Amino acid sequence: MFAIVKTGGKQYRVEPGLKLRVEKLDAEPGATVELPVLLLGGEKTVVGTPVVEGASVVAEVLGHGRGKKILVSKFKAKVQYRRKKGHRQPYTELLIKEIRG
Amino acid sequence: AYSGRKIWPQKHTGRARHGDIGAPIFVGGGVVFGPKPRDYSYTLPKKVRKKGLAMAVADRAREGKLLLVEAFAGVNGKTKEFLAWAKEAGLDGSESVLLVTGNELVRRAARNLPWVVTLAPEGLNVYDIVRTERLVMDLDAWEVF
Amino acid sequence: VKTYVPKQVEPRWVLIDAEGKTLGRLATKIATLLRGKHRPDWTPNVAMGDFVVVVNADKIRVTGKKLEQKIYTRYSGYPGGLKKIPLEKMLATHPERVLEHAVKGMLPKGPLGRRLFKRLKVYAGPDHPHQAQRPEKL
Amino acid sequence: EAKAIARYVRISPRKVRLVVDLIRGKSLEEARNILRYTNKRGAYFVAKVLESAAANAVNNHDMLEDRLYVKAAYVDEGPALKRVLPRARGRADIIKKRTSHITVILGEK
Amino acid sequence: PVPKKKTSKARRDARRSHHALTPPILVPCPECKAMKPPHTVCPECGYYAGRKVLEV
Amino acid sequence: PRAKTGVVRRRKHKKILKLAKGYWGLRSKSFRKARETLFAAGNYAYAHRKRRKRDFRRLWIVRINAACRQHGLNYSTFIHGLKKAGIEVDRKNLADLAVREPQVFAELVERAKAAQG
RNA sequence: CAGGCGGUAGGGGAGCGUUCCCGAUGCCGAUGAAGGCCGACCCGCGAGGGCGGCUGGAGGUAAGGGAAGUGCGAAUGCCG
RNA sequence: GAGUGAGGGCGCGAGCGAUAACGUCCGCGUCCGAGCGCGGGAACAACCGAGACCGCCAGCUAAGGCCCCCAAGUCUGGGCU
RNA sequence: CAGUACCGUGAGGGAAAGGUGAAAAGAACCCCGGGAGGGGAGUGAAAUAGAGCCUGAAACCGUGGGCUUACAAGCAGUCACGGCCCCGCAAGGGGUUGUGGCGUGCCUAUUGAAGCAUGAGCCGGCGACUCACGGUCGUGGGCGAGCUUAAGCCGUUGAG
Repeated sequence: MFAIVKTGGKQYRVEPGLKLRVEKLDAEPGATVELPVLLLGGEKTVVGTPVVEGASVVAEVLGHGRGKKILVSKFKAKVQYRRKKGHRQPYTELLIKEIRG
Repeated sequence: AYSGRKIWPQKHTGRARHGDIGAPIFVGGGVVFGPKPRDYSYTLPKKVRKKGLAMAVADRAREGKLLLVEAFAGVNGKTKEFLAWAKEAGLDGSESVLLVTGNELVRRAARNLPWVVTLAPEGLNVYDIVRTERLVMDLDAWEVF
Repeated sequence: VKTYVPKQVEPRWVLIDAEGKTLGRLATKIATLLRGKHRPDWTPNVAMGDFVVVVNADKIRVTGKKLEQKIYTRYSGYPGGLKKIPLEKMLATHPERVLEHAVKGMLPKGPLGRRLFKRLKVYAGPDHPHQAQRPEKL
Repeated sequence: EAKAIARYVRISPRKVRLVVDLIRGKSLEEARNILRYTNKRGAYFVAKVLESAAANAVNNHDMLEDRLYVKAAYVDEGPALKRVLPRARGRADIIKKRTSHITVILGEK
Repeated sequence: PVPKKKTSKARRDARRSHHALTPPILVPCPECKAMKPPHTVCPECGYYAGRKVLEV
Repeated sequence: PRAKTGVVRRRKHKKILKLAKGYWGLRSKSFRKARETLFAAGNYAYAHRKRRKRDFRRLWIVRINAACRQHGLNYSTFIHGLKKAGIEVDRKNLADLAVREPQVFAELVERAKAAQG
């Protein structure tokens, strides 16, 4: 049964133990345990109880596992000789893992 | 080098408004004056000839230089004679050293100086000493009063 | 990556039209539903469709003020002369092609708008020549 | 195994181009027959070629007549020469001359 | 006449797919073993109805 | 003093080859043509790194009309329903619940128009 | 943390490669330097830089700062 | 230490020109130009809304939109056409 | 082997063209064979070392290989998904297009451009603000009411 949340304008839904991308945030590499806030839940079997929010008291659950990868980009325009080249955008990446709510 | 004197017309020509054998293309013709004999000759006086050698060696003394000023090595001519003055003086392969002695005896003596300088009159070879250390002088007089 | 992609859609079948259906006005509605739009499993690259029939395809509720008031503008002149025909004649000649005009008027485009079209029998039977699913919906 | 050749001519690979996408496929015999009597220059050259490979292929590499199929070939350009010809208002209609360099091969059935 | 442009090897071979290699036929001749083209004359099987090559 | 080109031009024209060499035929065989097509595979690759966003956006939305057209009602309308009352999101994409099990979002659609009585 | 952020000319800040200097009676190198085909790993925001294989067959130059015919799509340019 | 007197389009104003012109000569204001890189405009620098670096299968909203070729009621009354 | 080829009436105008290896030690022999050109084989560290012989790229040239094409509107690349053959146990990494949204290029010139207004046959290579001395305003700076020496005489492998 699924589940969803936003890591700053990025909404995702993970089964039991998936993960691949979501930019990143601090907190030392793979060994630490953390968790933010949820939306309503996930589907299958018998869910269907969202309402006003629910993001209070409770919350979702997910483990940690940093691998930190710099991801290339490739920038360029082009008009009347103004083709400002040479510019990539490293940016972050995370390969962690998740659990329950 | 007086060129062949122009060429083909212009308006028409062999397709190319241009026709002066100034040779703006031949690999060896009408380029630019990068070099020019005068390689710009600039220089100065003793205002710094002194001050400079001072701090250096003075710092090189904060590491230990030596100074003898005047002495005997042996037959002031043979290579390994002065060798008897290398292992009996202290110095040996590593730090690199320099020294000044105005006697022509030491001249035809020091010949090839592998590790050091060997001088005669009044130059200024701090160059190699910068990347080195050890030294000796010819009287406080020669350094110049 | 919530792909969504339908993965092997596989078309449906249907029937429509009566001697009182509004030509053109309703045509827009066939295409938007022919593309398989109403099928969730959807990615505007996977050409699906609802195999269509359109019986009673003549005299089909002749809209409002169209009689001797709407002209057909197509077929470019090769010398200086082209083609025409308006309501009262075309409407009653080659009836199939007759309503399909207001249709052919707009349409989508590209190989996709084609494959999709094919499924569109028309006339004024009813009864279509290859009986395969007729779930009519007015 | 079966090594032929074709080099040091004074004409174009495009004249032989046909003399390539026609022989490849059929066996040694099929082509030898065909091309021999398919004149128009090319023919009387690709001949001595099927023989040079033939002599050694069954001299050093050891093979046989009917077991050496026509694998395929190869067809490319080569050197030139400078010549000129008269014309127009004392002009200069000028060019060279395109020569040939191309390979041929057979094999063991 | 006299146009402004280079060339595309594209249509080059697309107009000479037709050029092709068309083979010259080969007909029968028993005896030794001939298989000589339209009405040819050679020693291979020679023939049997003329006066031109050897028949031993 | 004797400094003249040599090989440097090849460095600053070789990237040109590789980073392209997969386009047409000409736009991949002349340093300049590639040069220019990199500018296009540039203003377009960047225009399609700009595209993908404002393309997938719509593809989801109308599908959301396809969940409600068969489940009762339409898009815009059901939207407000929720937003005013309680929680607000579902993200125009996540509603991909559309393909993976339906009756789900059915419950919530009715939750939207609930705020009208 | 507020801030700023297209930007032709233009005038400011850095740096980037690239040939001759000294460090070279220093050091890598036939258990390959120079050249070159391949790369979809490592850094540069880029300028570029590395690194590895393979072809290739005698030289190259640290850190460093010292000079600068150089930074080349073209100009119906010049040459092949 | 530079660039710059070929600018104009628009609008009000205004002399001019036959309230004749994507014209002239201006004051001014502004946009381009330098913002052919948004968006509308069907397509299109100078008209309204909009000022630029990332990543985005993120949310509001301004111009401008809710039958088709592409998207958000063929909404709701009311009449007039 | 160039002031030679060549041109010029004369006057004169004026050219491309360096390079096997350490050693030619330079292919003997036999088979295709016109002499040519080939092949084994040999001298040989290497004949992708062989005589338009160093290493040898680019415009160009196809044999063979894989992805692809006959319902079709194209500055031509792009990105979306998806499909087909290669490596990665894997997660996915390729190639290339299928539909489709996207698609007015460029170097000048300019109130004004995408551009049937210039130029660009195409690739390689060569290609243009330095320097002299002088002047100006800044900069790291030494000394500082003081602050600098021109050409020479000696010395200088070389320095002074």
